[PDB]
Amino acid sequence: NLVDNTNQVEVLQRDPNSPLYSVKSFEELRLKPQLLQGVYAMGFNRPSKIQENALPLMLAEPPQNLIAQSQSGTGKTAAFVLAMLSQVEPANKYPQCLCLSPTYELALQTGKVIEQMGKFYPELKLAYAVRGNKLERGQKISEQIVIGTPGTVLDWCSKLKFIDPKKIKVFVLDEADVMIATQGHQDQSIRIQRMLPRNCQMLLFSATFEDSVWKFAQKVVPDPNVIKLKRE
Amino acid sequence: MIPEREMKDFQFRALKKVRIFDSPEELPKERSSLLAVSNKYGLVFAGGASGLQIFPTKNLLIQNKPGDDPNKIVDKVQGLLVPMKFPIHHLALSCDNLTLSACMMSSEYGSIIAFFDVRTFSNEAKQQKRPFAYHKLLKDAGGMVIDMKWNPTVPSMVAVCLADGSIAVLQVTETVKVCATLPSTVAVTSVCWSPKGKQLAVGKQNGTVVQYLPTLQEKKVIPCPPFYESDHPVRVLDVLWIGTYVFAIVYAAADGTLETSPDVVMALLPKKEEKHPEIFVNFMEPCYGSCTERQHHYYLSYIEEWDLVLAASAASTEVSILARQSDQINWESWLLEDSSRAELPVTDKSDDSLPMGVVVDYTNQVEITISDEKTLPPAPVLMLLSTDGVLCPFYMINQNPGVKSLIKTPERLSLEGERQP
Ligand SMILES: Nc1ncnc2c1ncn2[C@@H]1O[C@H](COP(=O)(O)OP(=O)(O)O)[C@@H](O)[C@H]1O
Repeated sequence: NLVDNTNQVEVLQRDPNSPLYSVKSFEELRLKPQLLQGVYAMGFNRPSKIQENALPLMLAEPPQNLIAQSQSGTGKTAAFVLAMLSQVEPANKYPQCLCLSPTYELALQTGKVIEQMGKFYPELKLAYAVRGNKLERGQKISEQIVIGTPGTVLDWCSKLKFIDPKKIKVFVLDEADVMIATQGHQDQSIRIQRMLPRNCQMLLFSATFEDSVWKFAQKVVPDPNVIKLKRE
Repeated sequence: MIPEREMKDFQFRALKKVRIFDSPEELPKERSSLLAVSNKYGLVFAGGASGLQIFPTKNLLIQNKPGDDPNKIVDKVQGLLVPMKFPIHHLALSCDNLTLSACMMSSEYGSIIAFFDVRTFSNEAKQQKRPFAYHKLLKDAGGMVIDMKWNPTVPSMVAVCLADGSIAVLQVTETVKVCATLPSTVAVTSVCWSPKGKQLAVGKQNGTVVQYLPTLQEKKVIPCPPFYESDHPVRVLDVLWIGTYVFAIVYAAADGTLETSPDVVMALLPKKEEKHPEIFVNFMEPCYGSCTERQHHYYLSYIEEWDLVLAASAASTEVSILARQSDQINWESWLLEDSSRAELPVTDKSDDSLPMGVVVDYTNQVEITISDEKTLPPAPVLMLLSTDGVLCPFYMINQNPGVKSLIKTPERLSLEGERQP
């Protein structure tokens, strides 16, 4: 499950003079009860190293944007699923959170994590905007979270009129480094992003972080907090 | 409604993007066509506001290596710059690949077509590459070439359509002969030769497509499709004559509005031995339009062996495909996977780049390096020139069953027979 890391998180806060780091419990985060219960059901106990700094920023009042770098098994996914689930209102039957995955097979993987952690949200439903979904033109998605690969997601927001992107509250880009390396994905994501509202929360996660990826991250996450955790 | 189909046996595979011209200050708005390709000799011709550039095609094609940023633009590549006194809005090549036409607008003098003998580009003993003949369209603003097409089988013959609605058929040998013309009141908006090159089809402001012998004697009228009302009147924007009784026809708002979006319509025609009406199928906006600032223009081409049509549009960042069905009569959109599409990039200032020119190379001899370990045979390469001055090449991999390789080895250009100024 969690990968070990002696190292420390480096944190560039969006606001230099507004220190607000480090939660050492989930109970501190003032999650909705059904979200904390979700967490509990998953067996989590303490936030992970990356989560300890990442969650207070993402779940700030109001939420803040983030570029985060940490290796596999640090808890990135868990952290952003919490992020999306805490903004979602199931009452409202239309997409509010939008997660981009570099592949089909991860779009589903992350989906499962969303479904498991959102277990106690009544009527929470997920759409998968990925290769080979069945949807006919004319339809409009009533699922409150959408996960998928950038091209199909872009179609749903534009061409096909499936999602109104002006209504999304949280946008996640998982695995930036892999994303960019895939044909089409960078431009696709930029195109999605640009049509999200100003107040949308943007979050971006990568394992690696070379200059291509950093410069991409800057186009996509305005006014970011940046977090790095050196690999071990 | 619109027929569509997930195609997993076709992918566009991006090669590195290559900068040709420097990024412009403003978005280029006017109808233009700035890429030509010699598939006989392996040359590409690119034009802009800023000269004409000729490359050996293989120099423009560079494959991504694992490790490389597939979004990094190569800065330049060796080719030849031919200075031009005025900006170019249209480039085209004759069917023998020996005559390049370059259309220019001068604010002072109006429009002129320059004709280059393609050997002159190869003539090391000419430091300056001059055209051998001009053709001056007395016209100034209404003299913009808006469509111009060489005959697919008569090398000396070219069809030219201007903004004012007039049209002309030219014969270009060692000099320029006007063979046929039709005045502006005919209202031509677009033009396209029959496959064998025996007739000319012209799109028109009134929404019809008229067929003509090269002498411009009228042969057949295709009426404006019945589904368009009188209070939503349209004009042919572009036309592609695919088979004798088969056409792709693009309609746009008669009045010039950019806001409405064009309809790509497939049309099947009856025969003399039929009294059926014309069958039209509206596929509508297969190249999704993100831009309402540019003059509409669909870049259409048919690839017989694959029985499909490639489509690009001045208002869209995406290339679309319309294939004939196993059926052999009807057409369908191909819906391709996210990482196998052909899209122009976002400019570094975060705007969309759009197409100014579109061609396909069939002289590529390099094999596609897939994994470390896997390699596929050479494929044709789609090439787009963007509004940002970047060239965008994509291999077209058609893995559908029974499709025969379209690759054709190129020849050396001999200076023999070069025409002089
Ligand atoms: N705070 C936590 N406590 C216990 N397990 C966790 C915690 N956060 C994540 N995990 C588990 O550890 C694994 C890695 O989490 P994940 O969010 O997938 O890491 P990453 O996204 O960085 O690859 C998963 O099995 C996940 O359920």
